[PDB]
Amino acid sequence: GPLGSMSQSNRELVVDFLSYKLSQKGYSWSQMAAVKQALREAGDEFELRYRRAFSDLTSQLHITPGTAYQSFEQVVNELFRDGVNWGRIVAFFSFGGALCVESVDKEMQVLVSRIAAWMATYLNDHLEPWIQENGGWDTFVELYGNNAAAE
Amino acid sequence: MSQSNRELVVDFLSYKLSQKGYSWSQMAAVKQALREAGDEFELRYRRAFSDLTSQLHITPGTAYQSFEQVVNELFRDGVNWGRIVAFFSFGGALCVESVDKEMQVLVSRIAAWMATYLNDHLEPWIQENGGWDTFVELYG
Amino acid sequence: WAREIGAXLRRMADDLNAQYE
Amino acid sequence: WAREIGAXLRRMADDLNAQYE
Repeated sequence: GPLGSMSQSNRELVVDFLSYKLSQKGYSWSQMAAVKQALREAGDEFELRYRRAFSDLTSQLHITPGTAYQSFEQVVNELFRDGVNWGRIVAFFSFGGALCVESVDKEMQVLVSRIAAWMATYLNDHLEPWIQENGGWDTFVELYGNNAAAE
Repeated sequence: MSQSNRELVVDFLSYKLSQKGYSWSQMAAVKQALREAGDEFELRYRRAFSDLTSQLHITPGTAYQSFEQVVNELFRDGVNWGRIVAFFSFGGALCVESVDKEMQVLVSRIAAWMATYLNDHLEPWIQENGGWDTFVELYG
Repeated sequence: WAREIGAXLRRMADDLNAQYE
Repeated sequence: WAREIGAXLRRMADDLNAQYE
């Protein structure tokens, strides 16, 4: 099953386009789609809230394939040092995203799937119990996806 | 779930990558290309498009008939990338209208009509013209 | 109606297809 | 270091979270 244009699910394409259009009007295709979209938005919001500072911070990390995991691990353990909230979770996502773009920028593309895998492991191992206890991703949707920032 | 979380991670990274002109995968590239082509079409034609979509009368019992009539006319003499984008944008406006009218039961249905139509009538032309890659390259 | 929407989408699409070509 | 960038993400995260929660 080599991936390509002819293995590409038409359903998946449609669902993804419709989720987008629905969300632009404050609607959603499904809870999964609403979680994804609220995450994208929260991410943008987080990155734009300290546009320069967030960028200047991530830029301070000088990633190479040989140092990437140890830097990832220190930042994330510290980020959740004294607990979890949805804000930190958004920051966790945005940080991983920044790391991926920088990896590609420096021709370190191999790091993209490793980062994604380190993120998934951290989520499923560390974060999932907290998320589940706190009423699931449905709580994030309600809090962030269905509310605007106080200001 | 745990595959839930992995899908969330992929979607988010796909999105950050695309914002910089990179792609997680061909599929991610196609999705993002489509979302932005849909935006450009809807903004480009905002008044005309919005006025067309107000010309339609939707009920749960007849929406499928209206969808077939719009779409078969859209593609009456064949297929091109422009028409494919109009097809998606139309589907998207039909879903939004449906929710505005408290007819959310239609949304999953509209998705199925579209996927089926893509499958049967559009995909052969797409693959004949180089595949979704051709679309990513011209529609950025 | 619906068919004469599809014809005035087909206006929009062919004249996008002639931007994107 | 990476811990004191981690602690000044956690600045940004809590002062986002204190917008929402």
